[PDB]
Amino acid sequence: LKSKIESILDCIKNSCIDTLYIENNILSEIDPKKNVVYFINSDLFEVKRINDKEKVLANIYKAVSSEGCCIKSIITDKYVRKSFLIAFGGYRKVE
RNA sequence: AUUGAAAGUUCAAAGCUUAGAUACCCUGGAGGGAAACCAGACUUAACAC
Repeated sequence: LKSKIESILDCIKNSCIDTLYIENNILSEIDPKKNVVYFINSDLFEVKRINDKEKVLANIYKAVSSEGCCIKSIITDKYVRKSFLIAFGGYRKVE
């Protein structure tokens, strides 16, 4: 599956269509400090077999919660932890 | 120094009378209130350890 996903991802990246319509001068490069856009990174595509969907969904909280006992066991110092989630877990209410 | 001299074409007189800018005549024909748009984003805090 990871191979199939990298296949489709690469296909559109270089092999497929081309820069044909990106050469049109209607696009507009983003301002770096006033804009935020997202894009796919081919490297970050972990795949694991499930065997149980409900428990997986319930463990996502262990993954993404600052006090979840999976990121606690993968990251310490807690600060980067907050940082990590704040940079990768959407908005959070820090004050 | 004459086929001359003298002699007001003058007077009275309403461009008036009758007479409908009227008759017939569709603001109508054609024309998409549409086009675009995620009911979504995210967990945090406390103390115990």
